[PDB]
Amino acid sequence: GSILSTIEVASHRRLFDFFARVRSDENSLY
Amino acid sequence: DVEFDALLGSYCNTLSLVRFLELGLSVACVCTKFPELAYMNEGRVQFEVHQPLIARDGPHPVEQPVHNYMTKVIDRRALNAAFSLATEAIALLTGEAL
Amino acid sequence: EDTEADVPVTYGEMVLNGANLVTALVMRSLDDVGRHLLEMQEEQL
Repeated sequence: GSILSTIEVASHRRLFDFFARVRSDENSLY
Repeated sequence: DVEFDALLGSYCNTLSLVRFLELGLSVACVCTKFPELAYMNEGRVQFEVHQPLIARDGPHPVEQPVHNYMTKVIDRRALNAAFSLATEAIALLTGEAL
Repeated sequence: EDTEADVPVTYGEMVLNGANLVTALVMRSLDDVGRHLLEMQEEQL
């Protein structure tokens, strides 16, 4: 009767920054 | 004595429904539908703007393409409309009594 | 230049892009946790 919950990995990446220079606002989440 | 009748020539129009779409202001605002809003604590609008570029000749001193991440904060507001009923009409709309 | 213009009617809508992945089960191999996710993803499409 055990309950299994999938682990959640939270991470954010900015792959395009490597392709090009960027100057994103600090508050906003890219 | 009194006798009533209704002319068919015209009709008085009690207050006329005005859609907001039909007006001029509708231009200035793209309006979408939150199925829910108030449940949100805070929210933002995220969008990108490149910076345009102009090619030049000569030994290239400087430039590189540029993005931007612009995010702006929603402002919650609300509209309130009062409405009232006495009990005189509630029975009618309700149904049978005990 | 003109009098009668055209105006859009239907409001714009929204779509859910991305969410926390949260599920459960009552113990059926151990991979069904995985398979049930794709299930619960296939819904939103």
